[PDB]
Amino acid sequence: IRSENITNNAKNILVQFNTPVQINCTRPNNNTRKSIRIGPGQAFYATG
Amino acid sequence: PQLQESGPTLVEASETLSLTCAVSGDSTAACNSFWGWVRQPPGKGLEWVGSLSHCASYW
Amino acid sequence: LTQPPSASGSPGQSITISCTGTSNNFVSWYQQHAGKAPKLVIYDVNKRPSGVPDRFSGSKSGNTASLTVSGLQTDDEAVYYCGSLVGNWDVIFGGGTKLTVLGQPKAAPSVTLFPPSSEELQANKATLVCLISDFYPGAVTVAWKADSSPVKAGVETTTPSKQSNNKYAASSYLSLTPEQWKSHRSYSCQVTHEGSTVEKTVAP
Ligand SMILES: *[C@@H]1O[C@H](CO)[C@@H](O[C@@H]2O[C@H](CO)[C@@H](O[C@@H]3O[C@H](CO[C@H]4O[C@H](CO[C@H]5O[C@H](CO)[C@@H](O)[C@H](O)[C@@H]5O)[C@@H](O)[C@H](O[C@H]5O[C@H](CO)[C@@H](O)[C@H](O)[C@@H]5O)[C@@H]4O)[C@@H](O)[C@H](O[C@H]4O[C@H](CO)[C@@H](O)[C@H](O)[C@@H]4O[C@H]4O[C@H](CO)[C@@H](O)[C@H](O)[C@@H]4O[C@H]4O[C@H](CO)[C@@H](O)[C@H](O)[C@@H]4O)[C@@H]3O)[C@H](O)[C@H]2NC(C)=O)[C@H](O)[C@H]1NC(C)=O
Ligand SMILES: *[C@@H]1O[C@H](CO)[C@@H](O[C@@H]2O[C@H](CO)[C@@H](O[C@@H]3O[C@H](CO[C@H]4O[C@H](CO[C@H]5O[C@H](CO)[C@@H](O)[C@H](O)[C@@H]5O)[C@@H](O)[C@H](O[C@H]5O[C@H](CO)[C@@H](O)[C@H](O)[C@@H]5O)[C@@H]4O)[C@@H](O)[C@H](O[C@H]4O[C@H](CO)[C@@H](O)[C@H](O)[C@@H]4O[C@H]4O[C@H](CO)[C@@H](O)[C@H](O)[C@@H]4O)[C@@H]3O)[C@H](O)[C@H]2NC(C)=O)[C@H](O)[C@H]1NC(C)=O
Repeated sequence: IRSENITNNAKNILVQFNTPVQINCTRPNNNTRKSIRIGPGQAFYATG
Repeated sequence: PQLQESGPTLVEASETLSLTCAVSGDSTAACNSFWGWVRQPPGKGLEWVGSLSHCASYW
Repeated sequence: LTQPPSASGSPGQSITISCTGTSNNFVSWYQQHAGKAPKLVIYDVNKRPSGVPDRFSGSKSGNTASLTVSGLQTDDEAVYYCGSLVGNWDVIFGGGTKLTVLGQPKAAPSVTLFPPSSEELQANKATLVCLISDFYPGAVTVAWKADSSPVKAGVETTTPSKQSNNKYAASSYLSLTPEQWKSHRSYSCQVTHEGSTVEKTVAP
């Protein structure tokens, strides 16, 4: 348990874990890239 | 869009029946529809066989 | 899914065929002409596909799904199957409803029953054939009986076919052993046409 000033509630409290916690973050949307052409030479990737 | 069936019209019992469909005018890669078979016994009702698709998910 | 066996109507009239066992809205109906491939006439209940007349309309009330064809015509004569998604991804089909828009006039069937021959019994085989013809509509169910109790075994019935006189005809084949043929005196063949039945009997 780590904090700059503990009794002070204005200071954040940094915590360091012993065992790692498994976390899953996914994007349950299967997408496609438009890759529209806004030239000359430049190409923007739109969300299809 | 046209579907053309091809294969042996006469097969012996206990053997392996193989049939192949040739699609025309559309891609099997398309995620809009599934592809499979439906068999209709002579003078009988329609029976569903099965279908699949490569368009998958994360698991 | 339970689909009514038959359905009839005159040109211009409206026919409504039902289907049950559908708890979901995935219900769909198909039209299959004899000697041809099935074609989807409706999907997602009421919704119509491309090149399909407005007179075809799907409907579902409670557990019952219904198709309605108004303004009947010659090309509407075919077998109509219904189907729907169930549970997770499986799909099933009904027995189908045969709708006929054939021309007049209606007529009682005609049954001719032939007992096995003398040469056939010598081959240790016994087969009785019911010949049904000259009936309207073209859908008929056939039943067999040995003495009084019915016969559930050896029954082969095929879909009727139109004749040169435009009257439908069908034949049911009963194949059994010569032992049960000689034991039971009379064999009855029941032919049910539009409620009314026509019966024939043969004994050696
Ligand atoms: C999310 O959605 C997307 C769609 O938006 C889904 O993406 C689809 O995923 C499926 C499944 O993987 C892909 O099918 C694979 O196809 C490849 C070939 O892909 C190339 O060709 C495709 C067809 O191009 C043709 O048609 C188009 C359209 O008409 C036309 O324009 C073109 O000119 C051409 O005529 C292209 O579509 C495809 O483009 C894709 O990729 C591009 C980048 O490459 C990208 O820019 C595009 O935008 C597009 O996304 C590409 O050019 C097949 O090779 C592959 O088959 C292998 O893989 C599958 C699993 O993926 C496996 O089941 C198969 O069995 C097979 O695996 C065997 O073969 C491999 C070699 O071929 C080998 O390496 C394997 O080890 C394995 O071999 C072993 O097993 C076999 C038996 O299985 C055995 O015989 C061997 O000896 C050995 O033991 C796939 O079928 C789609 O292409 C893809 N895209 C689309 C648009 O559908 C995605 O799935 C969804 N889900 C997720 C989670 O993302
Ligand atoms: C990290 O965080 C921590 C906390 O998270 C921070 O700690 C905080 O530190 C500050 C210091 O800057 C503290 O404030 C200071 O508190 C002291 C002590 O006050 C207490 O005790 C007093 C006396 O107690 C004894 O006496 C009684 C009576 O007999 C007994 O019953 C007791 O048991 C004791 O024996 C008492 O008077 C105090 O009460 C008063 O104050 C509180 C707090 O405000 C009120 O609630 C009360 O109602 C009451 O009013 C208290 O209980 C004080 O002495 C300090 O005052 C100096 O500073 C003032 C400015 O803030 C200034 O105005 C005053 O005049 C006074 O200055 C005097 O003293 C200087 C030094 O000698 C002289 O130079 C000067 O000239 C003048 O003479 C001050 O208020 C916080 O309390 C403390 N936080 C907590 C929660 O306690 C820390 O700062 C952080 N650090 C870092 C680096 O981040």
